[PDB]
Amino acid sequence: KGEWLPGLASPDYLTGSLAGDNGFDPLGLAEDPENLKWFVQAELVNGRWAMLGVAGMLLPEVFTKIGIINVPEWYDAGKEQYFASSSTLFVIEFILFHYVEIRRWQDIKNPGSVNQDPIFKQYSLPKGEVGYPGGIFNPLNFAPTQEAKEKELANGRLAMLAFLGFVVQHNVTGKGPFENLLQHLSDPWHNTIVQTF
Amino acid sequence: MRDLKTYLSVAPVLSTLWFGSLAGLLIEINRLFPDALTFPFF
Amino acid sequence: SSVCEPLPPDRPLWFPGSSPPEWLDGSLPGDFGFDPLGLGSDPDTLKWFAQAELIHSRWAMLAVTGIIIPECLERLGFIENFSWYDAGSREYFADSTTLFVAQMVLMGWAEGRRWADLIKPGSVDIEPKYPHKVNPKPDVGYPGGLWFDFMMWGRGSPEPVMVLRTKEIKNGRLAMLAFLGFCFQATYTSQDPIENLMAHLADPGHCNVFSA
Amino acid sequence: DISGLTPCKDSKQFAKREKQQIKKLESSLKLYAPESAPALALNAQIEKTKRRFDNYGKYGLLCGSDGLPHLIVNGDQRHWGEFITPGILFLYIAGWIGWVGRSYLIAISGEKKPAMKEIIIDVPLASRIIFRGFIWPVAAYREFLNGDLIAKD
Ligand code: CLA
Ligand code: CLA
Ligand SMILES: CC(/C=C/C=C(C)/C=C/[C@@]12O[C@]1(C)C[C@@H](O)CC2(C)C)=C\C=C\C=C(C)\C=C\C=C(C)\C=C\[C@@]12O[C@]1(C)C[C@@H](O)CC2(C)C
Repeated sequence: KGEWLPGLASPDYLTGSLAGDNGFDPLGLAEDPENLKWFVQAELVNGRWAMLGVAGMLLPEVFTKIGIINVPEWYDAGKEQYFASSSTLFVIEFILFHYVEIRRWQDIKNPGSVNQDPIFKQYSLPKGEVGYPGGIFNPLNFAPTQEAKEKELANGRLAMLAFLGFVVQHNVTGKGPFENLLQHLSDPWHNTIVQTF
Repeated sequence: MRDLKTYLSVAPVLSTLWFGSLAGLLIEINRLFPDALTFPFF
Repeated sequence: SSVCEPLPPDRPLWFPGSSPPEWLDGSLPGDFGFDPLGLGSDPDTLKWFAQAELIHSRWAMLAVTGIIIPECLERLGFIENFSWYDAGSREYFADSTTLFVAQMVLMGWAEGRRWADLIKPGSVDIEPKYPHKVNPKPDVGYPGGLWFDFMMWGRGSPEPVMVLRTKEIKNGRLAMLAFLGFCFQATYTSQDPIENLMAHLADPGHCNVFSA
Repeated sequence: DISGLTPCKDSKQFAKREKQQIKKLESSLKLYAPESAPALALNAQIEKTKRRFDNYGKYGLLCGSDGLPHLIVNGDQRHWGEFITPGILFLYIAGWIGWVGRSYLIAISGEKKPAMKEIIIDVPLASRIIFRGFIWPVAAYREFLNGDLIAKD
């Protein structure tokens, strides 16, 4: 499905069946098919978590600057005092993430294994493809068409690099992302990476 | 040039080219960042 | 009409009376058998070296133009303080390092498309298709195209294609040497090329390289 | 202050070592004219020495009674930059090399006479294989899980 470098050919292991299959495997990582179907899931989950992360560390900032709601800037957001401790959050984020991630693990190991509740055994999940559970993960029931999966993976690949840009625009700049965007739009030819270094 | 690229592909010529490039890299790094004993960049 | 016919074996050589090498039959433009060392033995690499010569010559031609024409305008009184070998040190916006990375991005796109042409000819095709019309398959380095052959001079309209490509290559080899002269005699004289020309034309005998 | 070592920005013996080396360089600097080239090289070495000692001060190095930067390689986060952050940076690069030279050896393993590619390295094949080892850790991980890392004899 398309090609990322027209001078290069899509490898034989990327047949275009998968969503987002522009043939980008220059370093031959998904050459074994097991690695391919594992890295599909790793891409989907890193991209979905990156979308949530970017949306949770940028949208706070574009609302802080305009003054709609004041909220911290994602790096001074840890040191704030919350209704629990700094580690209690880690305890909960371990207890009820181990359960959901090991069930996703059992799904990406064998697909039809884990779809019904432990407690309410009637409320099963439909037999969707791996990495796309559906059911209560689809309450509005927007269809998982291949174009939608491609849109998912594209926004996710974009949000991953956006998070990387955030980490490196706080590691060697010191300021937030949206402040860096306003600094770029102030004078684009004088507020870039090749002025900081 | 045919059969010169095969000679330059040979293990000693290729090793001296690789290690000359690598040694120049290390040498210029030590010029840029001399006297290093820690990695403080994190 | 458009075949890229080569030069004959009894063509003019760089060194008359000498034997041209067997890997310079004449398929390339500007083939005069220049190979004292024989760097174009492997034809799969001689193709890359022909593309290298072509692009090198085109850049050298645009460069010698951008050196001598603007110096003529400076002598005419259009541009101030012009000196090509100090025109990178002088002031612009964007610090000359933001300019460099923007240049590398844009020229990376352009030269990457050209690279994809070189590795596999039909990958990056341009001159968009039209119904019931066939755009001719071009050669590497001479894409033709609506963007690079808008006057349709490449398929052999005013002159044949071989003599026009030979014109490109010979004019451009001359420009490559002109730019080498620029890069050498602007540092061993620390002066202007056109100034050096008028200085040698003043007294050709004693105003040569041996004075300095 | 681990292992009974004062930090190097606070150690008097470290500053004494700095001053001793600086005086040793200045005593060699007097013999040359202040504008001459040996003198300028000695002065550049003097600033190099001064900023070297300042950088060993600021990077948390610990100095002993002898007054020399000791490396705490145990695992304390304050000194990861002494051993572990370089060490990973070694195991990456080293594991690049071995993952490249191994992969190359697997790519020229299926030739007729595969020994004439050991001594005459296929630069195109080697250049294709070299950057495969950029993200080598995931390839080695998966090949360990897929069993392709260990030959089955
Ligand atoms: C095995 C024992 C050993 C060890 C551990 C060291 C360790 C060290 N020596 Mg000693 N040395 C040794 C043996 C050893 N040496 C021997 C045998 C000799 C005699 C030949 C010397 C002679 C010697 C001298 C004369 C000097 C050192 C110096 C150094 C320091 C190196 C600083 C440097 O340039 O690296 C900097 C780092 C590099 C060069 C690695 C760069 C690698 C490249 C750029 C790739 C990395 C990026 C990569 C892409 C990954 C990025 C991640 C991601 C984005 C992809 C370091 C403390 C120097 C020093 O500072 O003194 C303390 C110095 O002046 N050593
Ligand atoms: C970018 C430079 C460049 C390149 C790659 C080529 C490539 C080619 N030329 Mg062209 N040529 C050039 C510049 C170049 N030429 C210039 C400047 C002149 C005029 C002086 C000519 C005049 C010329 C003639 C008359 C003919 C060719 C021919 C050829 C082909 C065979 C030779 C070969 O493979 O050499 C490969 C060359 C290189 C890889 C470049 C050499 C690089 C090394 C390191 C030496 C550089 C140092 C140099 C000697 C410094 C000059 C010193 C100064 C005092 C003069 C090949 C397509 C023959 C042909 O068939 O035409 C198509 C032919 O008959 N060339
Ligand atoms: C999951 C993710 C980010 C998740 C972020 C989250 C939850 C953020 C949460 C927070 O911010 C909030 C909301 C609020 C703050 O108060 C708290 C924190 C906690 C800070 C990023 C993944 C980020 C992942 C990244 C950047 C991955 C990049 C990978 C690339 C470029 C891969 C390239 C290649 O692998 C291919 C594709 C194919 C190979 O063949 C070739 C090569 C070239 C090797």
